[PDB]
Amino acid sequence: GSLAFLPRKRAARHRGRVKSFPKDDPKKPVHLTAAMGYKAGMTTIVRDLDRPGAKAHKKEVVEAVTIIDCPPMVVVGLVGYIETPRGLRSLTTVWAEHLSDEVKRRFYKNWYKSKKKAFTKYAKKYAENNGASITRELERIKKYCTVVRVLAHTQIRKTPLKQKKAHLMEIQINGGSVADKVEFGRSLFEKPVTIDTIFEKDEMIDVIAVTKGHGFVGVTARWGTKQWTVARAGQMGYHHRTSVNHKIYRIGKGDDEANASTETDLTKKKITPMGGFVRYGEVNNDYVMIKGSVPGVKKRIMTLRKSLFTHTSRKALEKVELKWIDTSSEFGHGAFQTAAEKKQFMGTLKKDLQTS
Amino acid sequence: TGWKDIPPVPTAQEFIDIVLSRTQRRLPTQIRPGFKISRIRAFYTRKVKFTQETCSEKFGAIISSFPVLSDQHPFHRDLMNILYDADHFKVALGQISTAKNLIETISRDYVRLLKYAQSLYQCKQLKRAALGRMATLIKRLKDPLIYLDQVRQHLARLPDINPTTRTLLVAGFPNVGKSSFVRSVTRADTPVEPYAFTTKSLFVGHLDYKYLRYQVIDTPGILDHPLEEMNTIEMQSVTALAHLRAAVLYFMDISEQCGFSLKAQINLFKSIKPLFANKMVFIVLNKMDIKKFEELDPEMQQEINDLTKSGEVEILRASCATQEGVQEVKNHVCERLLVERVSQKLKAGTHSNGNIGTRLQEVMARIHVATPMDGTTRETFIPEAVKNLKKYDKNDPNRRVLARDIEEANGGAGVFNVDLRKDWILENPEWKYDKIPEIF
Amino acid sequence: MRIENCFFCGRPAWPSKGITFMRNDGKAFRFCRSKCHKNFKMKRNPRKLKWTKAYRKNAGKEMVVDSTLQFAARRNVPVRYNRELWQKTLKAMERISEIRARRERVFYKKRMA
Amino acid sequence: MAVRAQFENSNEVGVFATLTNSYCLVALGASENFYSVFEAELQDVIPICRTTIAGTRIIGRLTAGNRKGLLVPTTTTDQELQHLRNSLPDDIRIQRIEERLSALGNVIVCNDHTALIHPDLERETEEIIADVLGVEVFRQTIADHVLVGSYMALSNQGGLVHPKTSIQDQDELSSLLGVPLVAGSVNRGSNVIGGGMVVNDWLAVTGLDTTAPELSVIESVFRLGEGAGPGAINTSMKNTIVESFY
Amino acid sequence: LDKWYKLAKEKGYRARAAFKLIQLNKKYGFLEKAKVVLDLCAAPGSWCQVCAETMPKDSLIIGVDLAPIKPIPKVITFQSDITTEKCRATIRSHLKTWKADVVLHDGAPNVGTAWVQDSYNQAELALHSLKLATEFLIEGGTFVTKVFRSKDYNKLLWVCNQLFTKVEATKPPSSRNVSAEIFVVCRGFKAPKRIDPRLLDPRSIFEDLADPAPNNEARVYNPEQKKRKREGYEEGDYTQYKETSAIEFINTTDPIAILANYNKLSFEQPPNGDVALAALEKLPETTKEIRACCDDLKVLGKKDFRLLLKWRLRVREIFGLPS
Amino acid sequence: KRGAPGGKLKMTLGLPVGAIMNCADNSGARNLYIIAVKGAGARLNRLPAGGVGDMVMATVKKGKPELRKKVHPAVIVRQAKPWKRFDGVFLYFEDNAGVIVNPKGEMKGSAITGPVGKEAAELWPRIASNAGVVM
Amino acid sequence: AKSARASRIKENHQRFKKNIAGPVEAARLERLSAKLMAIAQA
Amino acid sequence: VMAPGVEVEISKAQKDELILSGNSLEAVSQSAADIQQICKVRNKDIRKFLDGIYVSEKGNIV
RNA sequence: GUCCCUACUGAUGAACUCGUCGCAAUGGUAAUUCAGCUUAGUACGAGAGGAACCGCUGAUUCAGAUAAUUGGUUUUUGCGGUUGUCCGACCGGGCAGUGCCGCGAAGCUACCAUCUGCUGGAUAAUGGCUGAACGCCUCUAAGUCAGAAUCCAUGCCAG
RNA sequence: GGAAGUCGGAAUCCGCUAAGGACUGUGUAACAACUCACCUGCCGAAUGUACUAGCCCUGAAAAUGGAUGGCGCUCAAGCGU
Ligand SMILES: Nc1nc2c(ncn2[C@@H]2O[C@H](COP(=O)(O)OP(=O)(O)OP(=O)(O)O)[C@@H](O)[C@H]2O)c(=O)[nH]1
Ligand SMILES: [Zn+2]
Repeated sequence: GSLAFLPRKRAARHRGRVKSFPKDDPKKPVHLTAAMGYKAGMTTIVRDLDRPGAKAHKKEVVEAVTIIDCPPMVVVGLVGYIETPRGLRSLTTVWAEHLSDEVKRRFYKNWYKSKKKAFTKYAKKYAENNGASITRELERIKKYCTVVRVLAHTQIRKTPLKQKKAHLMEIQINGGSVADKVEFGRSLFEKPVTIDTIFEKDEMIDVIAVTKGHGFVGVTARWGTKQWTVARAGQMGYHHRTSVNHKIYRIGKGDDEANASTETDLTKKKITPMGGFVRYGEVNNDYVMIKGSVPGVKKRIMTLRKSLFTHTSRKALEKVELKWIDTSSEFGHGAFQTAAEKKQFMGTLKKDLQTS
Repeated sequence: TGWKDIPPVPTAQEFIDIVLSRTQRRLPTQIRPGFKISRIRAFYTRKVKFTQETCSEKFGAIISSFPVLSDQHPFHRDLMNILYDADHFKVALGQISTAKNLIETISRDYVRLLKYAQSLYQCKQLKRAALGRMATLIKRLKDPLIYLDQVRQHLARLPDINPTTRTLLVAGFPNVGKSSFVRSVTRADTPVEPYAFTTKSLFVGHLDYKYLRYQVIDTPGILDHPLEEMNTIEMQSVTALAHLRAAVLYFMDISEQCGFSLKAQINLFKSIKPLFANKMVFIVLNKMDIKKFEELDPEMQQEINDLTKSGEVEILRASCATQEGVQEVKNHVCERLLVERVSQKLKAGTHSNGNIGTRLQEVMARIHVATPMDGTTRETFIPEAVKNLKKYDKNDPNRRVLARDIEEANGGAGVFNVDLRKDWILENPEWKYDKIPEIF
Repeated sequence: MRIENCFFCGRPAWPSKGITFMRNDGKAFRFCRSKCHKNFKMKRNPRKLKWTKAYRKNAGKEMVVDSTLQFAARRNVPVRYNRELWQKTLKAMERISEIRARRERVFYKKRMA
Repeated sequence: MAVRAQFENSNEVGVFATLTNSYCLVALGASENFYSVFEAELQDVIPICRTTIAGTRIIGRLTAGNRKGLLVPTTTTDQELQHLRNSLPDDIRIQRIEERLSALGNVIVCNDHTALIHPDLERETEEIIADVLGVEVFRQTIADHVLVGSYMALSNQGGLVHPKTSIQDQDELSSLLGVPLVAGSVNRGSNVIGGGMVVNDWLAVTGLDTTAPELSVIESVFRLGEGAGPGAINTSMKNTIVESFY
Repeated sequence: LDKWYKLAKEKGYRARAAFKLIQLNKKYGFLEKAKVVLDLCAAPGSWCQVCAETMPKDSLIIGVDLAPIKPIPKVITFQSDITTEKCRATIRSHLKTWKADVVLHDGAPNVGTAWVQDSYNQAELALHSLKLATEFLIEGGTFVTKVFRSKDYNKLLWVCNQLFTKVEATKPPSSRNVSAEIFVVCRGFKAPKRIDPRLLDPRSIFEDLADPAPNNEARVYNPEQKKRKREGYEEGDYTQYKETSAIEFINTTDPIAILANYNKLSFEQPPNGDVALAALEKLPETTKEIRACCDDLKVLGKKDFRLLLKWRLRVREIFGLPS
Repeated sequence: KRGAPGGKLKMTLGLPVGAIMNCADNSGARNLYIIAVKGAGARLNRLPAGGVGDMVMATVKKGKPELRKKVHPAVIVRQAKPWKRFDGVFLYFEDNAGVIVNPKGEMKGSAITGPVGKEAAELWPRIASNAGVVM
Repeated sequence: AKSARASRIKENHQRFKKNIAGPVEAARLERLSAKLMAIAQA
Repeated sequence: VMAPGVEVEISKAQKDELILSGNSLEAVSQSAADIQQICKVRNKDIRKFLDGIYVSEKGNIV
C-alpha cells in the first residue's frame, strides 16, 4: 500500500477537519470557503456531453452522482488568528446572542439532565454596558489578526436523523481586508446561510470525510497482497480522507418541488427515490449533486470546501446539462420513477377497488 | 530501399572502450579472497564470456549490415566496385570475420584455464590476459575499421536508382548542358557551373508524364578514352549507361563553347554506341541559342545525318537556357519509352503458346469498358448552382467562411465547440436553440 | 432518450437498468432486471408466467382494442420541429393518460361484476 | 471533379461519408478538416449535415440514399433522426427501417434510378427501398461479394466496380443498370471501392493514397460538367493503365 | 538425462536417434537387404552411422539435410534443403539412375507455438518427405518418416494405407514418450503409371472432413442446456438466419432437424400460392400459441418444441400423410 | 507503427491468452487460439486479456492448412462477457469471434459472418466495411 | 512521459491558470459574493 | 521579459533587426542573451537548421 | 548424528475540572508510462518517406475511496416447485446436522462495477552575461542568468 | 579530370631583404581571399622554460542510519617549529 497514509489508525474525530483553506489575497471579494452537509445516497443521471475531443462528444452519457443533503448553516461566531514564529495562534473568539439549543447540545455529553447553562453569562455582556466587551473583542480582531474565521452549525431537525446534536465548524473568510471580513462576520450573526450562496453549479469542490470502517482485518484485504513497510494486520477503515476535484452537477433548492425535473423531461418530481433513500430517508432541503463516488457512509456528515488552486483542466470549465435524473426505487429493481406512472402501468388493483 | 540503416562502425580505440566499459558497468566487480574457489572461478568465467559476446555482437552487426555484392543487381555491383574497390571491401570484411573467430577462440581457451585455477590471483591474471589479448586483436583492426566507416557514410549518401523502372539517361561530354536539363525538368539539386567536372557522381531526378513516374539520371560525363583506361568518375557513368535499361539522351554542343570539337563528339558517340546496343538513343542538340542547325558546315550535316541513318537513333533539338526546346524533348522521349514498355509487356503474355497469359488477362479485364446494349443514357441531375460556381483557391483573399478557419480563430481541434442548430431549417428561425421535450 | 420496454415482461426499461443480449442473427433483447434475463436464458415462456404482460394480454386481464391505445406508437418518419406542435402534443398526452385510467377502471369493474 | 481527402489519418472516405445529388452526410469528430474539404467543393450548393448514427462514427456504412430519400437503420435514436430531419429540406424522405442487416450502406447501392441490394434482404425492406428511394430494385452480387455497397460505387453517369469482376459479369451488370461500368481499384489497390470513395453526378471524394492513374479512371467513368472525360478515355490512355496495373 | 542418450555418450553413438533406428530395424529388417539409402533429414552422426554399419559399406548413402550438420565421412552428405526442386535435381544428378531403396526423414520443426502450429509444420514437412519418397522408390521399397500425433496423423496414416501395402505405427523403445515423437513406416510401393497430383496435395489431404449431423435432439428435446458453439460457422450460411414455410415442416420426414437448425416457420403466401398454407392457417388448431412459437424458434423450451411436434402429427392425421 | 488501438474507452476484458474464439471471416479459418494481446501490459502473473476491437496474436487450430502455417494478427469482434458502454447499456454476445487482419488493419476475408461489435467497427474501418450487421 | 512536477508542465499550467481558468473563477466569485452580501445586509 | 532599464525597438533601418539599448551593460547583455537561449532548436541538425536570433553588433549609443 | 520479554501493526488509558473549536514541532509522503486528434502529409527530402512546441482526448500500472447501475454470493431459510418419511386424509406443518431446484431484496463485494489523484523554490550535467588572473583570451576567481522525472517543501496522513 | 605552399610522392634552393616556410591552419572544382612562423612602428621594465620542495584536489566506490569518541572548528579548536 501507499506509505503516505501510513499511520493506518482510526480517525481522531468523526467530523474530520479541512487542514488547509485556500491561500488568501485581499484583492478578491469577500467570500466563505467551506460548508457542511449530510450524505443521502447516490442516483443515476444522463448528461448531454459537450467535450470537444472526446469520443462521447455531443452524445448521451450515463453517470453516477452522489446526493448530499444541505440544510442552511447558521452563523454563530467569529474567530480571529494571528501570525507567530511558532505557527498560527487563535487570539479572540466572539460568539453571538440567542445561541440555538442544537449547538448548545454540542458542548454537553449529557444534555438530558444538565441545567443548560451554557453561554448564559455571555448573553449578558451584550447588554452589560452597551456591549463594550463585545466591541472591544472585535476591534482586537480588526487591528491584530491576519485572518478570521466564521463558526457555523447545521440543523439536524431539517435532516431525517435521530441525532439532535448539531455539528459546529470554523469556516474561513477570504478576499478582503481584515476590517472588511469582520464586518461580514458580525453582520452574518444569527443568520442562515444557504448552499446556493457558498458554492455554485459546474464547480470542482473538495470533499472531506471519514471513510467506512471495517474493523480488524488481515493482510489479505488491508494491504492487497497475494516495520511500517511490512504488511501487518490491524484496523481498516474509519480513516480521514480528503478527495479532490468533484463536480457540482446540480444545486437543488428544496422549495422548487421539481428538483429532478430537467428541461427535456417535464415530470414534476423531487430528488428523493421512489420509496425513499435506503437507510437515510427523504431529502426536504437544499441538496448538492456531486458527480462520482464520495467518502463516508450514508447519514455521515460531509465537509465540502473550495479548491485550493485555480484549475488546469477543461473539465472544470464545462457547463453541465442534465437530461433526466433517476428517481426509481433504491430498495430493489425499480422500474418506476413516480408513484403516478406505476398505477398507470399496473392498472387497477384489488385493494384500490375495495377502498374506493 | 537504401543503405542508410547501417549502424556506425567505430575505430579501434572506441571499440575497446565500448566493450570494456560494458563489462565494467553491467556486471558486478567486487570479489573477495575469502570466497569459495568455485565462486571465484564463476566470477572470472563470467567476465571473460561477457566480453566475448559483446565483441561478437558488434562484429556480427557490421558483417550483416553491409551489402553482399553477390546478392546484388549487376548495376549496383560494378558501381560499388568502382566506388569502393570491391577487392578491398571483401578483404576488410574478412579481417572483421577473422578477428571475430579469434576472439571466440581466446574466450574458449581461457574459460577452460579458469576451470582448473587454484587461487584468486591466478584467476585475476587469466581474466586480464584474455581481455588484453582481445584488446590487441581489436587494435590490429584499426585500418579496416577506418575504411568501413568511410564506405558506410558514402553508401548512406548514395541515391536510389531503380533499374527496372522507366528511366531517362543523360550522357555526353563535359560542359554541354547535361545537368541543366535535369534541373529544367525535375526538381533535383544538380550543380550547374561552367567548369569541366562539376557532376562528380550520379544524380537522380523524377518527373511525371501521363500520370506515371519516370527517372532522370544525371551522369558525370565521359571523355574520348578507348575505355580500357578511364577515370573512376567517367567509368561510373559508363556502368550506368551499360547495366541500366533507359532511353539514352546524348547531348551534343554544336557551338564550340563546350571546349571540344564536333568531330570529337561524333567520334565518342560512335565508340560508345555498342554500350547502347539495346536501348533507344536520342541525340539532343543543345545550346541552340548560340548557334542554330543551319549555320553549320554542310560536311558536318552529312555526318550527323549519317548518324541518323543508323537504325534506332533520332536527333532532336533543345535549348536549356530559354526552355523553349526542353519541354517537348521530354514529351517525345517519354512517349517513346511508354509505347515500347507497353509493347514489351503485351508480348510477355501474348507469347507463342496459343493461350493468353493470366497476368495479361487481368489488365484486359481492367481496361475493358462495359456499356449498356440499348445505348440509352440515364438522365443526369446536376443543379445550375455548380455550373456557375467558382473554384476555391487558398491564396485568394476573398474566400468563403470555411469552418476550419472558424475553428482556428475560436480555439483548435479540442477546444472549439461546433453548433449544430445553425444548419437547422425550421418554420420559424427563433425555434432553433430550443430544449425539445423528450419524456413526460 | 427513449424509455425501452422489457422483452420478457414489458415494464419500462430506463437507461442503465438491466442487460441487453445480442444474438447472431441481428436481434437485440433488452431486459429490465436480472429476474427477466435469467428466466430467458433457461428458455421459459413468458405467455405462461402470470406476472408477465404477455400473459395478461393473452388472458384478457387488460384490454388491447380501443382508440386511446392506438394513438401511441413508434414513429419511423420524423417530423420537422415545431414548437406549437410540441406544446399541443404535451396537452394531448395529459388528456390521453387520464382517459386511459378512467377506461382502465371501467374494464376492471366489469371483470369483477 | 475528383479530389483526395482524409477523415483522420484513415483513407476510407466512404466509410465516414455519404454523398448524393442533393445532400452530403459527414461524420462528426474532432476538427472540421473532413467537413471543410467537402464545403470547399460544395459552396452551399447542396445541404451538408454533421451526423452521428447509432452513437458511432461510421455513417457512410450505415446509411444509403439518393436525392429523393434517405434510409437509416433501427439502431438510430430519435435525436439523430430529428437532427437529420431538421437539416435536410422537405424534398428528402427520411425512413428508419427494421432490417436485421443493419449496415445499410454496405448492403444497398443506389443511384437516382436503380438499386442493388443484398440477396438475403427482406421483402418489407425491398418494397420500402423502392417506395422511399423511388428507384427500381435488383438482387445481385459484385464478383461473388454480397456486400454490394462496399465493393461498388455508382452515380447516374457511371459506376466503379471491384477489380476482379469478370468481363462477362461487367456486361450484364452494365446492361441491367444503363450506365457505363469499368472495373478499377481505389486507395492504392484496395478492393473496397464503396468504403474508400464517395461519388455524385458532379464530384467525387476519394482517399489520399489513391494513385494518379487510379484518379484518372474516377474522372473518366464519372463524367464532369466540363465534359473532359466521357468514359472513352480508357481506350485512349490504355498505355497508362497497362503499365500501372500489370 | 535419458539412459539411451547416456549409453551413446559413453560408448554408443553421437545421439540417441541411432538407438531409435536400430529399434526400428529390430522391429522390421529392411537395412540388411537394401542397397540404396536416402535420408531427407540426416541426424548428426547417429542415423548415418547405423546406416554405415548394418548396410554394405559406401553404397549410395545420400545425406541431404537443411540443417548444416557435420559431414559424416563415407556418407555423401549435403547441407541443402529438400523442398526446393533445384535440390531434387541435385539429388537426381547424384543418384544417376539408381533410385533410393529406403527413404528416411527426421521431422524436427520449431516446436513451441501452442502445439498446433508445430504439428502442422511437422505434418507439412512429412508430406513433403512423402512427395520425394513417392518420386524415388522401388516397387516394394521402404519409407521411414517422423510424425506427430494429431488429426493430420490420421490423414497421413490414410494416405500411406492407400498408397502402400504394409503400414505400421512403430512407437519403439528409446523414443520420447513425453512428446508425440512417433515413427511410422510404409512398405509395398505400388508403382503407379502417373503420380496423382491432388493425392499428394497438402490441401486435399489436410482438408477437414464433412461435419457430422449436429445433435438436433439435444437442441430440441433439452434446449436449456450447454456446450455452446466453440467451433466456427459453416461455409456460406452468413447472417445466421434460416426460414421456410410451415408446410415443409409438416411434409418433411425429419422434424427434429428442421426445428433445431432453422430460425422461423413462415406463414407468408408464396408467389405461386399454396392451398396447403391457406388450409393450415384456417384450422381450429394452431391458434395463438403455435403462431407465437413459430415466429421465434430459437427462444423455445421443452414444452414449446413438444407442442409443435404434437401439432404436426395432428395436421398429418388431418391431411392424410402415412405417419 | 504497432497495432495498438487509438482512443478506445475502458471496457471489461473477456478473452485472456489461451482462449479459443471463432473466426467470422471467409478466409478459411474456423477458430483462433489467442497467444498474445497487442498493447496489453504485463506486470506479474497477470494473464493479458482482450475485448472487442483489440487486436491479438492468434493461431488457427482448425481450418484451411494454408492459414495454419503462420501466426496471424486478429481483431476481436464479438464477446460473451457482459461489458458496459458509455450510454449505460450492459450488453453481451452469444459467442467470442474475431477476424484475421494484417498489421495495417485490413482483413484477409471478404465477408463477416454474424454481427460485429460497435467498438470493433468504429476503430477499424476495414472491418466496418465488411460488416453486414453492426450493433 | 513527463512528470506531474516537470518544469515545463508547471509552466503550461500557469499559462492556463492566468489566461483561461482565471477569469472564469473570478466571474463566479463575483456572483457568489453578491448573494452573500444580500443575506448579510438583509 | 527584459531587465528594468533596457529598451527594445524594431529597426526600421534594416531587415529583421532588434536594438537592445540601455545604461547598464549587465542588463543589456543579459537580456540579449535571454532571447538567444529562448530561440534554440532541439532534437534537430545544427548544420542544416540555421533559424535563430543572434547578436550582431555590440557597442555604444553615442 | 543438539509459551514468555522485546521489535512491529493496531486499541485503551491515570494525573491537568469537564468539554467545544483550533495551531502544527516532528515522522511519513505518490504518482507512472503509452496512445490517438490537431500542428500536418507541414518543416525536411531526388524519391521513398516523414517530425516537434503549444492545444485536446483516452488508456496501462500504482494509490485512495464507493455501491446509482451490471455481475456474483443467500440462514431474508423471503416466496414458489419437488423427492423420501411422518402428523388418519384435506388445510397447515415436522424430520432429511440448511433434503434438492428456481428466483431472490438488503448487506458485502469485483480494473467482473464506478469515481478521484494537486505546485512553488533551490540544484546536477550543461548552455550563457559581465570580468580578472595573464596588457590576447576566458561561464569563475569576486559578482551572476537559465536548466533534469533530481533535492526541500506545499497540497496529502498521523498529532 | 582538375591539385598554383596546404588530396598525394620526393626534394626543399636562390634573390630582395627588416623579414617572410618551395609553408602552420581556414578556404576554392582549381585559383582568389584570410591566417600562422618571421619582421617593423606605438605603448611599457621586467619576464619565461624545465625541474625541486611543502600544503590542497583527483589518483575508484557498492549496498540497515553513524561517526577525528561526540558536538563542532577556517588569521582554527587543521599542519611545522
Ligand atoms: N547559352 C547557353 N548556355 C548554356 C546552356 N545550357 C548550359 N549552358 C551553360 O553551359 C554550362 C554547361 O554546364 P552544365 O550545365 O553543368 O552541364 P554539364 O554538361 O553536365 O557540365 P558539368 O556538370 O560540368 O559536367 C553551364 O554552366 C551553363 O552556364 C544553354 O542552353 N544555352
Ligand atoms: Zn422485465
